[PDB]
Amino acid sequence: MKLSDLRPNPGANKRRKRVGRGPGSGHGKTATRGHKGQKSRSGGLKDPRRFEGGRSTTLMRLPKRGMQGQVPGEIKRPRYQGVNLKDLARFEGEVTPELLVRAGLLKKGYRLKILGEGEAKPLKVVAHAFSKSALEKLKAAGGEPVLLE
Amino acid sequence: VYQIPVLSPSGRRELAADLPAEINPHLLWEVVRWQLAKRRRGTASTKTRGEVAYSGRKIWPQKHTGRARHGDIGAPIFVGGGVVFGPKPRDYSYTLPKKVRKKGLAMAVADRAREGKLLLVEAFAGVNGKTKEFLAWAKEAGLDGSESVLLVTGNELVRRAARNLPWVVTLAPEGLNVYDIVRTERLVMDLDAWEVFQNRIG
Amino acid sequence: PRLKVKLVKSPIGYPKDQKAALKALGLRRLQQERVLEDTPAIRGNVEKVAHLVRVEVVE
Amino acid sequence: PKMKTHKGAKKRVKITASGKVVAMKTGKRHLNWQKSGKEIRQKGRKFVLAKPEAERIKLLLPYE
RNA sequence: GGGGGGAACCUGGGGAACUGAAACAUCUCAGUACCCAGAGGAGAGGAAAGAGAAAUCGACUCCCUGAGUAGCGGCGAGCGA
RNA sequence: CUGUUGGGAAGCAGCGCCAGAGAGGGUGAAAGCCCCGUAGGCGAAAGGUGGGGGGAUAGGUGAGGGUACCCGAGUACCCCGUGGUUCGUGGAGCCAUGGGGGAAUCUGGGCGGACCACCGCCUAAGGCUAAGUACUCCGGGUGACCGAUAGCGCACCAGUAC
RNA sequence: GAGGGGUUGUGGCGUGCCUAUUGAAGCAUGAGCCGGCGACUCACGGUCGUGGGCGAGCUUAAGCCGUUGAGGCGGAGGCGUAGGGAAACCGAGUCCGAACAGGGCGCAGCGGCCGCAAAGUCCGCGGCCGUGGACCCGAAACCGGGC
RNA sequence: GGAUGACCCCAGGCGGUAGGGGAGCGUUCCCGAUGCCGAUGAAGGCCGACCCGCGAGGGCGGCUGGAGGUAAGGGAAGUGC
RNA sequence: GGGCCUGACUGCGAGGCCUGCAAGCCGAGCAGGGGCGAAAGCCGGGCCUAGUGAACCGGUGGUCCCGUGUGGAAGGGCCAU
Ligand SMILES: [Mg+2]
Ligand SMILES: [Mg+2]
Ligand SMILES: [Mg+2]
Ligand SMILES: [Mg+2]
Ligand SMILES: [Mg+2]
Ligand SMILES: [Mg+2]
Ligand SMILES: [Mg+2]
Ligand SMILES: [Mg+2]
Ligand SMILES: [Mg+2]
Ligand SMILES: [Mg+2]
Ligand SMILES: [Mg+2]
Ligand SMILES: [Mg+2]
Ligand SMILES: [Mg+2]
Ligand SMILES: [Mg+2]
Ligand SMILES: [Mg+2]
Ligand SMILES: [Mg+2]
Ligand SMILES: [Mg+2]
Ligand SMILES: [Mg+2]
Ligand SMILES: [Mg+2]
Ligand SMILES: [Mg+2]
Ligand SMILES: [Mg+2]
Ligand SMILES: [Mg+2]
Ligand SMILES: [Mg+2]
Ligand SMILES: [Mg+2]
Ligand SMILES: [Mg+2]
Ligand SMILES: [Mg+2]
Ligand SMILES: [Mg+2]
Ligand SMILES: [Mg+2]
Ligand SMILES: [Mg+2]
Ligand SMILES: [Mg+2]
Ligand SMILES: [Mg+2]
Ligand SMILES: [Mg+2]
Ligand SMILES: [Mg+2]
Ligand SMILES: [Mg+2]
Ligand SMILES: [Mg+2]
Ligand SMILES: [Mg+2]
Ligand SMILES: [Mg+2]
Ligand SMILES: [Mg+2]
Ligand SMILES: [Mg+2]
Ligand SMILES: [Mg+2]
Ligand SMILES: [Mg+2]
Ligand SMILES: [Mg+2]
Ligand SMILES: [Mg+2]
Ligand SMILES: [Mg+2]
Ligand SMILES: [Mg+2]
Ligand SMILES: [Mg+2]
Ligand SMILES: [Mg+2]
Ligand SMILES: [Mg+2]
Ligand SMILES: [Mg+2]
Ligand SMILES: [Mg+2]
Ligand SMILES: [Mg+2]
Ligand SMILES: [Mg+2]
Ligand SMILES: [Mg+2]
Ligand SMILES: [Mg+2]
Ligand SMILES: [Mg+2]
Ligand SMILES: [Mg+2]
Ligand SMILES: [Mg+2]
Ligand SMILES: [Mg+2]
Ligand SMILES: [Mg+2]
Ligand SMILES: [Mg+2]
Ligand SMILES: [Mg+2]
Ligand SMILES: [Mg+2]
Ligand SMILES: [Mg+2]
Ligand SMILES: [Mg+2]
Ligand SMILES: [Mg+2]
Ligand SMILES: [Mg+2]
Ligand SMILES: [Mg+2]
Ligand SMILES: [Mg+2]
Ligand SMILES: [Mg+2]
Ligand SMILES: [Mg+2]
Ligand SMILES: [Mg+2]
Ligand SMILES: [Mg+2]
Ligand SMILES: [Mg+2]
Ligand SMILES: [Mg+2]
Ligand SMILES: [Mg+2]
Ligand SMILES: [Mg+2]
Ligand SMILES: [Mg+2]
Ligand SMILES: [Mg+2]
Ligand SMILES: [Mg+2]
Ligand SMILES: [Mg+2]
Ligand SMILES: [Mg+2]
Ligand SMILES: [Mg+2]
Ligand SMILES: [Mg+2]
Ligand SMILES: [Mg+2]
Ligand SMILES: [Mg+2]
Ligand SMILES: [Mg+2]
Ligand SMILES: [Mg+2]
Ligand SMILES: [Mg+2]
Ligand SMILES: [Mg+2]
Ligand SMILES: [Mg+2]
Ligand SMILES: [Mg+2]
Ligand SMILES: [Mg+2]
Ligand SMILES: [Mg+2]
Ligand SMILES: [Mg+2]
Ligand SMILES: [Mg+2]
Ligand SMILES: [Mg+2]
Ligand SMILES: [Mg+2]
Ligand SMILES: [Mg+2]
Ligand SMILES: [Mg+2]
Ligand SMILES: [Mg+2]
Ligand SMILES: [Mg+2]
Ligand SMILES: [Mg+2]
Ligand SMILES: [Mg+2]
Ligand SMILES: [Mg+2]
Ligand SMILES: [Mg+2]
Ligand SMILES: [Mg+2]
Ligand SMILES: [Mg+2]
Ligand SMILES: [Mg+2]
Ligand SMILES: [Mg+2]
Ligand SMILES: [Mg+2]
Ligand SMILES: [Mg+2]
Ligand SMILES: [Mg+2]
Ligand SMILES: [Mg+2]
Ligand SMILES: [Mg+2]
Ligand SMILES: [Mg+2]
Ligand SMILES: [Mg+2]
Ligand SMILES: [Mg+2]
Ligand SMILES: [Mg+2]
Ligand SMILES: [Mg+2]
Ligand SMILES: [Mg+2]
Ligand SMILES: [Mg+2]
Ligand SMILES: [Mg+2]
Ligand SMILES: [Mg+2]
Ligand SMILES: [Mg+2]
Ligand SMILES: [Mg+2]
Ligand SMILES: [Mg+2]
Ligand SMILES: [Mg+2]
Ligand SMILES: [Mg+2]
Ligand SMILES: [Mg+2]
Ligand SMILES: [Mg+2]
Ligand SMILES: [Mg+2]
Ligand SMILES: [Mg+2]
Ligand SMILES: [Mg+2]
Ligand SMILES: [Mg+2]
Ligand SMILES: [Mg+2]
Ligand SMILES: [Mg+2]
Ligand SMILES: [Mg+2]
Ligand SMILES: [Mg+2]
Ligand SMILES: [Mg+2]
Ligand SMILES: [Mg+2]
Ligand SMILES: [Mg+2]
Ligand SMILES: [Mg+2]
Ligand SMILES: [Mg+2]
Ligand SMILES: [Mg+2]
Ligand SMILES: [Mg+2]
Ligand SMILES: [Mg+2]
Ligand SMILES: [Mg+2]
Ligand SMILES: [Mg+2]
Ligand SMILES: [Mg+2]
Ligand SMILES: [Mg+2]
Ligand SMILES: [Mg+2]
Ligand SMILES: [Mg+2]
Ligand SMILES: [Mg+2]
Ligand SMILES: [Mg+2]
Ligand SMILES: [Mg+2]
Ligand SMILES: [Mg+2]
Ligand SMILES: [Mg+2]
Ligand SMILES: [Mg+2]
Ligand SMILES: [Mg+2]
Ligand SMILES: [Mg+2]
Ligand SMILES: [Mg+2]
Ligand SMILES: [Mg+2]
Ligand SMILES: [Mg+2]
Ligand SMILES: [Mg+2]
Ligand SMILES: [Mg+2]
Ligand SMILES: [Mg+2]
Ligand SMILES: [Mg+2]
Ligand SMILES: [Mg+2]
Ligand SMILES: [Mg+2]
Ligand SMILES: [Mg+2]
Ligand SMILES: [Mg+2]
Ligand SMILES: [Mg+2]
Ligand SMILES: [Mg+2]
Ligand SMILES: [Mg+2]
Ligand SMILES: [Mg+2]
Ligand SMILES: [Mg+2]
Ligand SMILES: [Mg+2]
Ligand SMILES: [Mg+2]
Ligand SMILES: [Mg+2]
Ligand SMILES: [Mg+2]
Ligand SMILES: [Mg+2]
Ligand SMILES: [Mg+2]
Ligand SMILES: [Mg+2]
Ligand SMILES: [Mg+2]
Ligand SMILES: [Mg+2]
Ligand SMILES: [Mg+2]
Ligand SMILES: [Mg+2]
Ligand SMILES: [Mg+2]
Ligand SMILES: [Mg+2]
Ligand SMILES: [Mg+2]
Ligand SMILES: [Mg+2]
Ligand SMILES: [Mg+2]
Ligand SMILES: [Mg+2]
Ligand SMILES: [Mg+2]
Ligand SMILES: [Mg+2]
Ligand SMILES: [Mg+2]
Ligand SMILES: [Mg+2]
Ligand SMILES: [Mg+2]
Ligand SMILES: [Mg+2]
Ligand SMILES: [Mg+2]
Ligand SMILES: [Mg+2]
Ligand SMILES: [Mg+2]
Ligand SMILES: [Mg+2]
Ligand SMILES: [Mg+2]
Ligand SMILES: [Mg+2]
Ligand SMILES: [Mg+2]
Ligand SMILES: [Mg+2]
Ligand SMILES: [Mg+2]
Ligand SMILES: [Mg+2]
Ligand SMILES: [Mg+2]
Ligand SMILES: [Mg+2]
Ligand SMILES: [Mg+2]
Ligand SMILES: [Mg+2]
Ligand SMILES: [Mg+2]
Ligand SMILES: [Mg+2]
Ligand SMILES: [Mg+2]
Ligand SMILES: [Mg+2]
Ligand SMILES: [Mg+2]
Ligand SMILES: [Mg+2]
Ligand SMILES: [Mg+2]
Ligand SMILES: [Mg+2]
Ligand SMILES: [Mg+2]
Ligand SMILES: [Mg+2]
Ligand SMILES: [Mg+2]
Ligand SMILES: [Mg+2]
Ligand SMILES: [Mg+2]
Ligand SMILES: [Mg+2]
Ligand SMILES: [Mg+2]
Ligand SMILES: [Mg+2]
Ligand SMILES: [Mg+2]
Ligand SMILES: [Mg+2]
Ligand SMILES: [Mg+2]
Ligand SMILES: [Mg+2]
Ligand SMILES: [Mg+2]
Ligand SMILES: [Mg+2]
Ligand SMILES: [Mg+2]
Ligand SMILES: [Mg+2]
Ligand SMILES: [Mg+2]
Ligand SMILES: [Mg+2]
Ligand SMILES: [Mg+2]
Repeated sequence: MKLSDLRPNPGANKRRKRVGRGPGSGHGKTATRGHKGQKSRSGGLKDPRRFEGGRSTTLMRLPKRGMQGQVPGEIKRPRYQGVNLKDLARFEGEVTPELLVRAGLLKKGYRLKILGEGEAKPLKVVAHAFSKSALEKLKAAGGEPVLLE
Repeated sequence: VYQIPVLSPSGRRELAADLPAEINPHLLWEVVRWQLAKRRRGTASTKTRGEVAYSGRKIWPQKHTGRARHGDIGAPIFVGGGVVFGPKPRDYSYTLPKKVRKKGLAMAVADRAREGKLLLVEAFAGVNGKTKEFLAWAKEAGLDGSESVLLVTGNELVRRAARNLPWVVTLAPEGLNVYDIVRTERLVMDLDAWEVFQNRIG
Repeated sequence: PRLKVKLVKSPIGYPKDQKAALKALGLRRLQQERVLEDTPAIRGNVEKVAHLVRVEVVE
Repeated sequence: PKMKTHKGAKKRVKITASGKVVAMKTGKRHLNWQKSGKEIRQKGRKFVLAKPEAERIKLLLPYE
């Protein structure tokens, strides 16, 4: 294969929409902008995700709800990410949050919890918490749950 | 498994080698684009109406002269003024996915294998750092000079020798890249280089 | 995985202890099927009464 | 520069698991004495915003 | 010994407004522009009366990240560790 | 090197040669071998540098026992007015300080987001400190940078003429 | 040099261009003519679509090494793998509730273990959005330091 | 139809501002290129009633010009008045 | 007109009307504890259609959800107003 034989697939490198370059293109003169008003101006138009012409916006008329927090900010408390019995069949022997972190199943600095969606394997499973369902399937499929602190 | 021909001091033997079965011509294009793009210097530049050396005086009053309205002479509508969307210094590099380029490196070598253009050598005889010395070896090796060759070897003497012939690109194996594999018609390597090559594509 | 156990051969004439193993698994009738765990205990009773039993592995 | 999360939205709204936008009902912040308990009760619930408005508030939340 | 100069860069002392908030005053622009004083080849900072929950860490500077997070906000526009 | 065409060979043809040098620019048109270069090497009496190698100096150095002598003052601390911090008076601490009041020397004091207790962290009110960081007047290297209305305002006697 | 080029007497037909407008040949705007300059871009973030890699995983940033137009390493971190709830919390559920009530918001590939496909994620490309002066030209003005 | 644009037949659609999509031409640059065109004449200019293309355009030939130009296929934009 | 009463309920709500949004409207039936009725049943104010005001900021009564090292508290959240 030569260098000149290197090309992309069709559609891999579409050309761009050049506006303002004349009549026969389709985007001459007003460059698809229409006639006058805002929007047609350079820089024009307030953020249309938010702005509604001056009336109170659909967003701002909805009420606030919940704890927002206050200075000095959020409170540091233990946090848990759960992992299911299905997300364990890939292993053998023992399971610990350290090995679950390498796998791409648990996120670092999060305590481990086992949840019950899926088949239970006879595994020795160290974790920080178990759901009732995850305990029953586990302590009744041959495996050893290790609750820890 | 392709059958790569090995040149030897003790006989033309062969050696089974596991290279990708089918080549993805779009992938080799994606690797070469990125190689040739991250090397771009990105030093085109122009000046904006604010970066241009004239002062901001209003040249004449807004109304009543009978001429057009203008501001300062730095506006791009003036000759000698700024340029509107001229190039600025750019970084064209981007992180092509590792697994992609690792694949392209195997697929590029595979194509030359699937062509009888890949040739592995154990050593280079009377060649110790002289271009004549390599020239002789290339004659005994079939490599007359009628075809471009990628010379991949961690022997600097061998590299020094050939690197000046117009039909030879020389490379340390750590430099093996698909662009140079495509650039060239043939491809010659050390078993020291083949050994490394196998390391990288895993 | 689990264990899908089919009882295809009658215990009649086999030792009393092989007959109770059937009863441990909860298998009381020919052509009856119970899906169980794979506990070494549960498995051993399935392995004891292996010759009267056909076993599929699920999960 | 990267986009900034609109903190007015994030304090009024939650993106659901499929991507509906859900808020609280308006109408019970005050003036509730002469309101039937069925009004007080139905307004203490969450609802799904209409799709056009739902997809503007969602653009204001690019990091959820 | 000082004095005065130096393209940008640095620190300190003072310090706007247009503009944005589709009006505007708190807010924003922004401690930005600019003025002044000083420093150099760099300047600042720097060896815990620190962090902040780790029963932990160990000067300071700078980069990546943490993160548009925590929060701040006519809880508006926005601001932002 | 020679022959050929031509004003001119570096083109074309013939027979060679170098290459750790076949980057690039010249030469009468298109030159690896004509020139300047390139690859690879060499070079400082004098001045500047020297963060690296070496040396010199300054400097640095225990253990229990008792004593309670010392441990940075208009300071800490508190109240008032403000600034800094993500913090716009907020539950508003922390850091700094213009005004008032005003300590103690480890059994002292400050902090851990009002406050209190408990548990901890740290030793304020003296100073210095490379390096990693910023910048480009200056020099060099390189451009999918400009090519005389472009590129710096200036390729030229331009901050000039006017 | 059985055709074509120049020219135009007569006949037939015929209201410049651009712009703005319900509507212009318009007695509405612009343009003496010619040549050259002159306006939808870039960064980062987003959101779709699309071309490829990998796929319950995908991927590195700064850097370090290497090259001297050679690539590599680096897993910190980011997105995804679970949701519901103001939260404590629980979890294939969860929240309201006295409830095993009702409801809101959630929860499950294709052919013979091989082969293809796919959540997702990464990079390229394109449309559009946010932040920037953001398609280009234009004020009257406000402020600062000087003259 | 033949077999996935392999080309042929048959049938029907094809006014158009704002605007949406599609397919192309051309400009400068990069890879292709230590190549290839080039003083037996490059680019640019002046003609053309000739050829190809719906068109934007591309050829070809004569004169001028006197040293450059650059393919198939891709890549990037200070890209068309 | 009378007698007894407080459904001028609490926790929900199939399904619709109306509708750019956000609103506005009608609603069977289920559960808790009730009123009236011998009972069938009816009752989540008023013959119907006007008598009204999003969010932000705060007040008050509950709840006992958060409580910046820990226990408390300050301050929030949630429910009602
Ligand atoms: Mg493109
Ligand atoms: Mg474009
Ligand atoms: Mg197009
Ligand atoms: Mg035209
Ligand atoms: Mg056009
Ligand atoms: Mg179009
Ligand atoms: Mg159109
Ligand atoms: Mg247009
Ligand atoms: Mg026009
Ligand atoms: Mg316009
Ligand atoms: Mg448009
Ligand atoms: Mg468009
Ligand atoms: Mg428009
Ligand atoms: Mg548009
Ligand atoms: Mg317009
Ligand atoms: Mg119009
Ligand atoms: Mg219009
Ligand atoms: Mg217009
Ligand atoms: Mg209009
Ligand atoms: Mg308009
Ligand atoms: Mg208008
Ligand atoms: Mg418009
Ligand atoms: Mg637009
Ligand atoms: Mg619009
Ligand atoms: Mg704007
Ligand atoms: Mg505007
Ligand atoms: Mg109004
Ligand atoms: Mg929060
Ligand atoms: Mg420039
Ligand atoms: Mg310029
Ligand atoms: Mg200007
Ligand atoms: Mg500027
Ligand atoms: Mg200027
Ligand atoms: Mg200027
Ligand atoms: Mg000037
Ligand atoms: Mg100016
Ligand atoms: Mg001015
Ligand atoms: Mg001026
Ligand atoms: Mg006028
Ligand atoms: Mg005039
Ligand atoms: Mg004029
Ligand atoms: Mg003029
Ligand atoms: Mg004017
Ligand atoms: Mg102007
Ligand atoms: Mg002038
Ligand atoms: Mg200029
Ligand atoms: Mg401009
Ligand atoms: Mg511009
Ligand atoms: Mg890009
Ligand atoms: Mg070479
Ligand atoms: Mg070479
Ligand atoms: Mg080559
Ligand atoms: Mg080479
Ligand atoms: Mg080289
Ligand atoms: Mg080499
Ligand atoms: Mg090399
Ligand atoms: Mg080849
Ligand atoms: Mg039997
Ligand atoms: Mg018997
Ligand atoms: Mg028998
Ligand atoms: Mg026995
Ligand atoms: Mg910003
Ligand atoms: Mg919420
Ligand atoms: Mg209200
Ligand atoms: Mg309320
Ligand atoms: Mg009221
Ligand atoms: Mg009422
Ligand atoms: Mg009521
Ligand atoms: Mg009520
Ligand atoms: Mg109601
Ligand atoms: Mg309620
Ligand atoms: Mg969004
Ligand atoms: Mg978004
Ligand atoms: Mg995030
Ligand atoms: Mg002075
Ligand atoms: Mg000075
Ligand atoms: Mg300063
Ligand atoms: Mg200052
Ligand atoms: Mg002033
Ligand atoms: Mg202002
Ligand atoms: Mg103002
Ligand atoms: Mg404004
Ligand atoms: Mg405005
Ligand atoms: Mg005004
Ligand atoms: Mg203002
Ligand atoms: Mg202000
Ligand atoms: Mg500004
Ligand atoms: Mg400020
Ligand atoms: Mg300052
Ligand atoms: Mg330095
Ligand atoms: Mg320093
Ligand atoms: Mg000290
Ligand atoms: Mg100290
Ligand atoms: Mg600290
Ligand atoms: Mg410690
Ligand atoms: Mg210490
Ligand atoms: Mg940072
Ligand atoms: Mg994160
Ligand atoms: Mg703020
Ligand atoms: Mg708010
Ligand atoms: Mg702000
Ligand atoms: Mg600020
Ligand atoms: Mg002659
Ligand atoms: Mg000669
Ligand atoms: Mg020759
Ligand atoms: Mg070279
Ligand atoms: Mg060079
Ligand atoms: Mg050369
Ligand atoms: Mg040359
Ligand atoms: Mg030359
Ligand atoms: Mg000549
Ligand atoms: Mg040549
Ligand atoms: Mg050439
Ligand atoms: Mg030469
Ligand atoms: Mg050298
Ligand atoms: Mg040299
Ligand atoms: Mg030297
Ligand atoms: Mg030394
Ligand atoms: Mg000592
Ligand atoms: Mg003192
Ligand atoms: Mg005081
Ligand atoms: Mg204090
Ligand atoms: Mg006072
Ligand atoms: Mg104070
Ligand atoms: Mg601040
Ligand atoms: Mg700070
Ligand atoms: Mg303040
Ligand atoms: Mg502030
Ligand atoms: Mg504070
Ligand atoms: Mg304050
Ligand atoms: Mg203090
Ligand atoms: Mg004492
Ligand atoms: Mg003490
Ligand atoms: Mg004390
Ligand atoms: Mg203190
Ligand atoms: Mg304190
Ligand atoms: Mg502390
Ligand atoms: Mg505390
Ligand atoms: Mg203490
Ligand atoms: Mg501390
Ligand atoms: Mg002390
Ligand atoms: Mg101190
Ligand atoms: Mg210093
Ligand atoms: Mg330093
Ligand atoms: Mg320079
Ligand atoms: Mg230079
Ligand atoms: Mg050029
Ligand atoms: Mg000129
Ligand atoms: Mg010029
Ligand atoms: Mg010229
Ligand atoms: Mg030019
Ligand atoms: Mg100059
Ligand atoms: Mg200059
Ligand atoms: Mg000029
Ligand atoms: Mg002059
Ligand atoms: Mg005729
Ligand atoms: Mg005629
Ligand atoms: Mg006549
Ligand atoms: Mg006529
Ligand atoms: Mg007429
Ligand atoms: Mg007529
Ligand atoms: Mg026209
Ligand atoms: Mg006009
Ligand atoms: Mg008009
Ligand atoms: Mg008009
Ligand atoms: Mg007229
Ligand atoms: Mg007229
Ligand atoms: Mg007029
Ligand atoms: Mg007219
Ligand atoms: Mg007009
Ligand atoms: Mg006129
Ligand atoms: Mg005129
Ligand atoms: Mg004129
Ligand atoms: Mg004319
Ligand atoms: Mg013109
Ligand atoms: Mg665009
Ligand atoms: Mg640009
Ligand atoms: Mg983008
Ligand atoms: Mg993006
Ligand atoms: Mg995009
Ligand atoms: Mg991949
Ligand atoms: Mg990887
Ligand atoms: Mg949640
Ligand atoms: Mg409850
Ligand atoms: Mg339920
Ligand atoms: Mg449910
Ligand atoms: Mg796949
Ligand atoms: Mg994908
Ligand atoms: Mg969009
Ligand atoms: Mg601007
Ligand atoms: Mg800007
Ligand atoms: Mg503008
Ligand atoms: Mg834009
Ligand atoms: Mg003003
Ligand atoms: Mg004024
Ligand atoms: Mg004024
Ligand atoms: Mg003044
Ligand atoms: Mg049809
Ligand atoms: Mg037809
Ligand atoms: Mg028709
Ligand atoms: Mg049409
Ligand atoms: Mg048409
Ligand atoms: Mg270039
Ligand atoms: Mg080239
Ligand atoms: Mg030739
Ligand atoms: Mg010739
Ligand atoms: Mg050219
Ligand atoms: Mg020509
Ligand atoms: Mg056509
Ligand atoms: Mg032509
Ligand atoms: Mg000719
Ligand atoms: Mg010509
Ligand atoms: Mg030349
Ligand atoms: Mg050309
Ligand atoms: Mg080219
Ligand atoms: Mg091409
Ligand atoms: Mg681009
Ligand atoms: Mg342009
Ligand atoms: Mg184009
Ligand atoms: Mg054009
Ligand atoms: Mg009565
Ligand atoms: Mg009673
Ligand atoms: Mg409904
Ligand atoms: Mg509706
Ligand atoms: Mg109503
Ligand atoms: Mg009942
Ligand atoms: Mg009843
Ligand atoms: Mg009764
Ligand atoms: Mg009843
Ligand atoms: Mg009812
Ligand atoms: Mg407000
Ligand atoms: Mg409130
Ligand atoms: Mg409140
Ligand atoms: Mg209360
Ligand atoms: Mg609590
Ligand atoms: Mg508590
Ligand atoms: Mg606490
Ligand atoms: Mg206590
Ligand atoms: Mg409360
Ligand atoms: Mg409160």
